[PDB]
Amino acid sequence: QVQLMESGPELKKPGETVKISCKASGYTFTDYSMHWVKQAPGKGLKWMGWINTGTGEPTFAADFKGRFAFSLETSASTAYLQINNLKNEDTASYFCARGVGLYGVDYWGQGTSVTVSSPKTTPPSVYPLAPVCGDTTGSMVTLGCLVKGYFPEPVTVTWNSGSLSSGVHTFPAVLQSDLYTLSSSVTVPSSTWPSETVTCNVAHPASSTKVDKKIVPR
Amino acid sequence: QVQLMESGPELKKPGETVKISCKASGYTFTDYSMHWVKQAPGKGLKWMGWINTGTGEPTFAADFKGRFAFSLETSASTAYLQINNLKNEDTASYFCARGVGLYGVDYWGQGTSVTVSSPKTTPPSVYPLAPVCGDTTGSMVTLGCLVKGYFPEPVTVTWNSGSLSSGVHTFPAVLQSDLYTLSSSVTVPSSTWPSETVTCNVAHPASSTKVDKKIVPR
Amino acid sequence: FYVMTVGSKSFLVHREWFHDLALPWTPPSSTAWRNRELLMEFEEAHATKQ
Amino acid sequence: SQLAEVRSYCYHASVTDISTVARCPMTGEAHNEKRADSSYVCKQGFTDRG
Amino acid sequence: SQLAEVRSYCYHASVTDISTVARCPMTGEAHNEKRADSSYVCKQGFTDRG
Amino acid sequence: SVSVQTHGESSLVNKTETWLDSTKATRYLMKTENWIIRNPGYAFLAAVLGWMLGSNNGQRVVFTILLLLVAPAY
Amino acid sequence: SVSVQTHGESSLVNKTETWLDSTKATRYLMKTENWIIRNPGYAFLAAVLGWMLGSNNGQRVVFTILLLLVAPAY
Amino acid sequence: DIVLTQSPASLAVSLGQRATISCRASQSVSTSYMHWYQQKPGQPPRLLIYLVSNLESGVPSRFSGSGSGTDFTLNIHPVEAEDEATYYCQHIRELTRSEAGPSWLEIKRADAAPTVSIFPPSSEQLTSGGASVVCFLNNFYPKDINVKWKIDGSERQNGVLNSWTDQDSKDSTYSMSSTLTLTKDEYERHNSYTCEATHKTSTSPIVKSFNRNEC
Amino acid sequence: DIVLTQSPASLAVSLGQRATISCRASQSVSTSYMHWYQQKPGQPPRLLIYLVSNLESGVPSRFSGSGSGTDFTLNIHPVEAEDEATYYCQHIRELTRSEAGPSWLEIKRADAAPTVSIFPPSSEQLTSGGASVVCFLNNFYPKDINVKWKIDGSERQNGVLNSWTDQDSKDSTYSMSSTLTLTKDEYERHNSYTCEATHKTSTSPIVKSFNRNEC
Repeated sequence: QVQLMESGPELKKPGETVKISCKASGYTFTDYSMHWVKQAPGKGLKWMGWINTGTGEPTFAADFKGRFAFSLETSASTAYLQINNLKNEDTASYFCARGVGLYGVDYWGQGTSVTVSSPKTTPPSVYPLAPVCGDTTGSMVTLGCLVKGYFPEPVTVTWNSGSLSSGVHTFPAVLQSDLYTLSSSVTVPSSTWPSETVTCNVAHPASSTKVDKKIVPR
Repeated sequence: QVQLMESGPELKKPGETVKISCKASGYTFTDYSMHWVKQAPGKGLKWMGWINTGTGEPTFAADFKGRFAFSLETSASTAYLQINNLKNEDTASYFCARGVGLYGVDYWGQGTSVTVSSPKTTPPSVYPLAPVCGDTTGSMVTLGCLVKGYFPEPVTVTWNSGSLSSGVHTFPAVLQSDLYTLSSSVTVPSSTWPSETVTCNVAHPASSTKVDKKIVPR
Repeated sequence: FYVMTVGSKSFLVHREWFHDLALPWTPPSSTAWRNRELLMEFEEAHATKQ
Repeated sequence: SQLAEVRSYCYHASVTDISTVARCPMTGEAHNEKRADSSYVCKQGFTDRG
Repeated sequence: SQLAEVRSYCYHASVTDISTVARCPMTGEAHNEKRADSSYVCKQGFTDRG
Repeated sequence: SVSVQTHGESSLVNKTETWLDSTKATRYLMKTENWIIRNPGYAFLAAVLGWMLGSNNGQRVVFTILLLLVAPAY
Repeated sequence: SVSVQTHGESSLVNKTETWLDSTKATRYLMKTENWIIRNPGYAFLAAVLGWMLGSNNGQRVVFTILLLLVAPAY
Repeated sequence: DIVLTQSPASLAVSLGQRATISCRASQSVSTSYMHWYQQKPGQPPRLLIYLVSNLESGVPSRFSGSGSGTDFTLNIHPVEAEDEATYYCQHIRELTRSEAGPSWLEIKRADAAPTVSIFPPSSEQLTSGGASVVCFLNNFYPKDINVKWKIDGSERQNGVLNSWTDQDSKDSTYSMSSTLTLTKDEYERHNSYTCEATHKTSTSPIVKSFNRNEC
Repeated sequence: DIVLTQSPASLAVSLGQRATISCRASQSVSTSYMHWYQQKPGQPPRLLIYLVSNLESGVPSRFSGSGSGTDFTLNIHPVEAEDEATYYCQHIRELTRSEAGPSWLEIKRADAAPTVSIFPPSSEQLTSGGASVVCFLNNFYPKDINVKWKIDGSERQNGVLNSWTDQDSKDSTYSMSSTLTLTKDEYERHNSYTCEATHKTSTSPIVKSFNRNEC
């Protein structure tokens, strides 16, 4: 099977240099243009360029010219995008793509997301978010977990060890001052809270911090 | 005594056409250039162009090309700035300028401020502004005249028929819904108000409304 | 002829000959020029550098 | 009395923002987008390579 | 197996936004700013006037 | 260029002193000489071909002195 | 002067890109052509001279086309 | 330089319905050599149609790319719950290679209102001096929604932090969190903290509030 | 094609002092053919210097034009209360003719605080349903000032209209009007009404405020 396999997602800092691998598999490396495509975290596919697999000769889009090094290891059939002078714009998911050429790119690297930024690994502030009079919706008391100020992602936010799946909506962690806050919300019936404990169990493998906060009535 | 006498400032509406007369005097007309310089109401001198005085051949700056007609009448030595398809931008003080040419322009039309905009003449809504405890500064109780929503300018805002100019700062009339508010501040000692009448007298010749508003305490 | 301003002063030049001046030149008003390279030069490419 | 400017000439120029985008052998025509700006003067060419 | 692009040709083209900036007799070189845009093809010329 | 193909000469109206006058008078002879004076080894070979061909005496001379001018400004 | 009498050509070692190279080739022909392009009236009357004299055919042209270049800038 | 634009940006559909995804070549005649790349969130892209006219091997004939050279369409006559995805069209006729702004496959359903719950900052958070008022707008379809944080009757757009789920795997709704993060000082200097959620299911905002003076 | 800039934009000066006003030709060498123009407000500008080096006839020798061809200077060694004016310089070497961003002569003085007076909407306006809170900031020098309208502790920049005098002919100060225009409903749905003004004479805003609940 032809499979484009790449390096792993990598946290980086501004000014650094990243080289994302792409290893060819299941096909003759030489014969197909190896391509690179930038998917910015919010943006769609923005094609970075292609390095000629026969010659090892890179070709860059006017954008990607000059900051980025396409390189091809031949024997082991690995392709590389090396980004130099890492920038917070260089934070993005990056894809090597095997050219079927004038038919474009058939397959794709499994994906490699660079995160270029300064911050240091930080534990979350996990806040049990209790409902008030209006926050009790029908029989259900919606409950919440404010997971606040951690770098990097992810945190693993479960609810009573994940025993609450359904009413849970764990909402996306986003950047705050290069730290992450997610406010996760379980919807539990007022019959089960605070009669049954609702404890949002928040594990942050990067900071190695597992923080468990029971939501208690205000 | 070379003098460039233009037309008067002229209120206009968009979509209209204006021709500013400039009569030239004090010199043999044919022998100089005749220049036009737009001074936008808030912006510095923007040179509109020039017409040949002898030939009558206009030439315009790139911005001024195509909407504007430089026309001369030889005998009475009247230069003309004509602005066609009037637009709000066409509101500005416009200046014919007798060319000393490479030596610049020596003399100037007395100015014509065209005013291009839709509104219809509207009287002022004038408020005798009664100060409060926080409005009394030392001996002086500052008093005010809120002129509101008139077109066009001016309104003539005096204080007790102008007997007070002393603590009077009549502040510039500005646009509201193509109507005007000037707010006049007389600064009078608390001994003179409200012991003596302090009455802002707002005369609007365009709407023919002379509005006298006496400030009495709240 | 024309009246050719060279430095502060201006000078008479045959208007035929005047266009024949080979030198970066201008729309009488403003901007977009012709042969503006004739005052400019080039170099070798040493790597990308020129 | 009144004279009109027939055209203009720039007799002294300043090269600004020299930008050379180099492409590999046999990539043919190089591309530096500043051709899209007349303020720039762009020149094709080549970098001899090892 | 794998090919490189030498250049591209436009075999059918599209005229867009025709603009003609006129000037009087003896006004000489006609100034249209669109010469600053290569996407605009600009052409000098004249209209013999009455 | 900037140096060569001057307005010279206006020759219109003009009983007067031109912008640059004594230059245009001595531009021709001097620099032509100043080049061939700089290269005297160039000069003598021009006198050869005038007598080489045409064999007409008085018009043989027309070749030489006219060729001394040639190489300056080629 | 800064006009003519340039260092070109040095031609001492100096195997390289010269300061100004290609423009030097167009000095002699064009500006002499440009003047006789400026005055074809000269080009009409100029080349008739050599064929008037000597009846020597091929060399009668030696005066003609070469004296054409003599006219611009002397 | 050749541009493609792929319309719509998203389509809410029934699975099995025909939702065709248009594309167009801004330049030249791209002719063939356009494609369709399905990329579901967090995936490497997956190529569907090639030459704009031809399936890849893995992608079933439900996917149909169509259109020639200035204009193109990605059709799936039976769009599916498995077809829920982000699709791209890629002009290959020229370098540079680029991608049109996608179309999404959303699964159409009943319109659901957000369950909206405004939790004041945890006493745990208040003890930290920071105050984040979290408003969880939950289980709403479609995703069309807005958060408005009102403070003492004066609506505050500052400190607002929004995090929302996607089309919600069970009910295919969306859930949202609105987090109003205040300094506990300004959290305590103002009282009524009101998140109100306007949603296509609601002609008005769904108002969830607390005055700290209340309990 | 050729651009100019004239510095300073304004200069607060002792009259009689030497304030030299710079100018520069962005393009070419304008050589001669720059010209100084004084415009007192509401006037056609009065041409001062010609060839930028030569006085006009009507302008006094106090004006000194100077500078060559890429740069120029308007010097008045005895700047005056009459020399108070908006000064221009114009490259004429090339059509298009243009001007530099002008230079004002301001007469320097002591720094004066604004006399700040916040007038609630008069009953005449309150009867109209419109409400304008008008704050007259009188006789401040310098002109450098910033007004703010605070409402219930939440600053409102809306309905805010500002009209200020120029350098005030006698004290040479500047007077300003700050105006807070409100719908009488929003004027009466909120209470504290404050014009705070930070002026160079004060390190803090000069606060003049009322509450409708106050008087």
